[PDB]
Amino acid sequence: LNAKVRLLREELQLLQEQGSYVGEVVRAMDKKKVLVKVHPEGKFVVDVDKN
Amino acid sequence: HNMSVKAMRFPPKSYNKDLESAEERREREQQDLEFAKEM
Amino acid sequence: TAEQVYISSLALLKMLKHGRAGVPMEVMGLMLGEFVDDYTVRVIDVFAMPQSVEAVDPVFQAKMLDMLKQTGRPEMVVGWYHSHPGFGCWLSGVDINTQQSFEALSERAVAVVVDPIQSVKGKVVIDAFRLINANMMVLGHEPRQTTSNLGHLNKPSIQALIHGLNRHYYSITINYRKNELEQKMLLNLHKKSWMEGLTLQDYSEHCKHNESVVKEMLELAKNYNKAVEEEDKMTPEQLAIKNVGKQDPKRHLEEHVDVLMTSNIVQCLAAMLDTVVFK
Amino acid sequence: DLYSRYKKLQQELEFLEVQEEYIKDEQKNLKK
Amino acid sequence: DQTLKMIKILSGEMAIELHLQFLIRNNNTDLMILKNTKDAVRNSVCHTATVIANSFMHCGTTSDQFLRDNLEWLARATNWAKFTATASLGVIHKGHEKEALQLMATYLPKDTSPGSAYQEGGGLYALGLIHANHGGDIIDYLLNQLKNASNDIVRHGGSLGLGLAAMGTARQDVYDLLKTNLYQDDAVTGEAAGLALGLVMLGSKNAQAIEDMVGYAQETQHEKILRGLAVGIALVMYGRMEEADALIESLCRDKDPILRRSGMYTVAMAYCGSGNNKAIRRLLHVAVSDVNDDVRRAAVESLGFILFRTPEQCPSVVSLLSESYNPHVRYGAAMALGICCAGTGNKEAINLLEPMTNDPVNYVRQGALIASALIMIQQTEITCPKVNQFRQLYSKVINDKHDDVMAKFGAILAQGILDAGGHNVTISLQSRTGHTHMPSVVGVLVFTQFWFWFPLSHFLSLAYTPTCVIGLNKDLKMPKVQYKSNCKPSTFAYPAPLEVPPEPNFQLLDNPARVMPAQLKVLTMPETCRYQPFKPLSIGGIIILKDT
Repeated sequence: LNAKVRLLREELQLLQEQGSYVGEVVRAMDKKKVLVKVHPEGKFVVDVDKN
Repeated sequence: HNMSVKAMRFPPKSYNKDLESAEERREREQQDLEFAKEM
Repeated sequence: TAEQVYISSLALLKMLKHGRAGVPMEVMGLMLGEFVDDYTVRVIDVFAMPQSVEAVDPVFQAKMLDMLKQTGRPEMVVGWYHSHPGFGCWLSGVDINTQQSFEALSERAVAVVVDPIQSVKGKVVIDAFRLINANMMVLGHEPRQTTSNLGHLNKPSIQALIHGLNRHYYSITINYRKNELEQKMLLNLHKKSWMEGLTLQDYSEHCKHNESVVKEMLELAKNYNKAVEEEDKMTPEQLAIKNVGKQDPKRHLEEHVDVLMTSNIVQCLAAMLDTVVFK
Repeated sequence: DLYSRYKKLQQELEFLEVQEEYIKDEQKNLKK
Repeated sequence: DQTLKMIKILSGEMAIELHLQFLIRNNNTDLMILKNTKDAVRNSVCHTATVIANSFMHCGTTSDQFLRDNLEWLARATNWAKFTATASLGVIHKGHEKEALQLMATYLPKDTSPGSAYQEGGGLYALGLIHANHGGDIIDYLLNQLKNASNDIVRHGGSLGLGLAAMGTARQDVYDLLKTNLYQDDAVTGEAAGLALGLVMLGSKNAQAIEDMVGYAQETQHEKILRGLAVGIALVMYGRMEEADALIESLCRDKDPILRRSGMYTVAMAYCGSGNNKAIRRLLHVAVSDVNDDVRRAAVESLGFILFRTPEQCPSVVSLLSESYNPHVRYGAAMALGICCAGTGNKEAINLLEPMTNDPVNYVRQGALIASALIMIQQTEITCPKVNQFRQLYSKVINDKHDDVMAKFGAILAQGILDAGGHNVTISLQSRTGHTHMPSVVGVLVFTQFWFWFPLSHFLSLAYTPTCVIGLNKDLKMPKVQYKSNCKPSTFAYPAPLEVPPEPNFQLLDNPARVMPAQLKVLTMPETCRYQPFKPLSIGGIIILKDT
């Protein structure tokens, strides 16, 4: 129950964090870089997270 | 009904504890927020 | 600098009223009390003025204080307030270019900012800045000796750090000593008449309401039978990614049956709480 | 070994009883 | 002589001068840790943290190098840290008689009298620190210096030092002048006056004073004087075990949150360490049923004071409290573990405080850091392998600019804690006679009040006790005996500063030689020497060695 309320008490904190874009991959290259386009936009190199 | 309600909670132990966030993740989020404060 | 938090109950009620009344502008007004000592100032009365942001004529506040002199206890001008609707309760340039004039009028910087929107029905949002200042680049403020006004409070929001001057201050807390008399006076805002407490509503809509609920329990039973019938091994995580549709088995149950019981039992109980004494 | 074990058993008994009486009222407070 | 016996048994002198001789002979400090902590130069907190830390680690040793290395940085912080520095000068020279008035010759108010009156007020604070639990001419000097005074910015330190010196004495006249000091109805003298009345009336049950202060506690408005009376109510009741029950009931049933915090401190302080279940019932319960955060924190703090007898149950109960939703309750849990096991390192406490440093709330990190500092004290890494791990974690967090300034402030005061007296004095609220050191208890109680006054928690020098067997055959003549040990000499391990770019157990120890209490059972008694201990050697301190 403590766990639950703690999560909810931290809920309004985590919801303060802004949103996350969606993207469509095309291909990747070396040194953990990936080419992804945004949907009506251009193509970005993105470094992948360690997970 | 009361007997079932009592018996529901007797087995499920080993629930560890609460996992709010990670210390590394929280520190990184705070550092990114502070660095983007001018931005 | 543990000298903040001067709030009083009637003041906050008048400020939520005044902010909620005219929402699409930055309203402003004056708040008066007594400078009881250096670390604490008590507020007793608060008032507003009409406007069409702009500073009030001194004549208005002068006659206001003039009649409040005989209206009960005397008053000292202890500061002022404004709103910032839908904002982060932060000091503006217009605010800061009159705050030092207020400081010239009275050194104790009261920079109360109130908001009705983020102040939700449960939690209320206030600030009262203390002349967020940048005179010298190697000093902050004079008292830095406690973590109550420095670390105990929550750290300020990120946007208030952005568009506000980063030398932030202030610690707003209700701090009115929890006056028990008005607390007990207010208490319940939803008490009814005692003779209303024995009412019975009526028996006809009780029965057709029961009839209405029985059909929805039948349909919930059908849905419940199907959902126990599927019994898929797809794992409950993947059961929770396909529950977004109309499927609500056991997702009502309680929401009618106790509503049934609290319909029935009180109608039962009040059926017998008016019998052996009424003849 | 003798005697003192009985006293320490009874000591942790009322200690445990204090925790038991505590757990109810803290549960009642934390729910609301 | 037998005529001079009364002075030898009652004046308490030779304990003080031989402790001084031990620390001035055994001065295993570190010059360079202050230089490491000097890196975080700022105009806000670092000066205060350093000046309390070096005083903590070099208490009573009269070492004038950490302040004599620089002067412009010494006076860089102003108007409260000069007061803290002249406070710390007393802890540097505590337990002395001669070099107290004479070393502050530069810091007389009437010798220079600059625009700053704060440095010239805390000299009396230093004097009260030096001669704490030692009455006499210090009392009369402070009374006469408080006979006439300026506005009360000079009277904070003088009042607190006067309360420090004449604390157990219960002198009438000092209480009389503190009465009119309190009835000034002034904020600045509130901290000056509310503390020292509880200081002087410790356990006296001077019921007139209680009635006067509780009547005063219902009309004033200054927060500072409310805190002063709040700790005075606690410090007037001591160890009665049954008498303050009406008092604690009255202070708990009142609506005033600061007075409820006072009530929690009273039920802590009149019930020193007692395993009274009936007290802990209502105390712990109102630790949860309460609403104000400060009184909740005080209530959960009181558990650490109340469990000296068997302090191993406190981790078991407060482990759950460390996972509470409220950061205030978690912080109180952390400091409760820190103060309950104020002594030998217990693995359960270290394990429970291991994740407590990682919470994203600054003040609960403060509590975790200081609790970690106090649980691991004088530990040679074989008692618990975590000693160097916490030392390097502290070293990591002091030089990080990303953490909150409060947390690093606690870290520098932790380095002050770890190396106290050259690792020779430690925090132990327990004697070897089954009795609690009253001055240690009151010092560690006042030390908890760093929320609201930083130099008020400077009152920790009453808690440090040396851990050293001392040998003395006659009244004054030092012997020359050096005995051995039986266990691993790695229990005798020192920090041994590195600054880098086959095992003997017969560690010979002279008369003023340090020893851990746990090592008191593994010492070698002097058998081949000309001396022999008259009393069997299992207690520390100083023990008779009859000569053959």
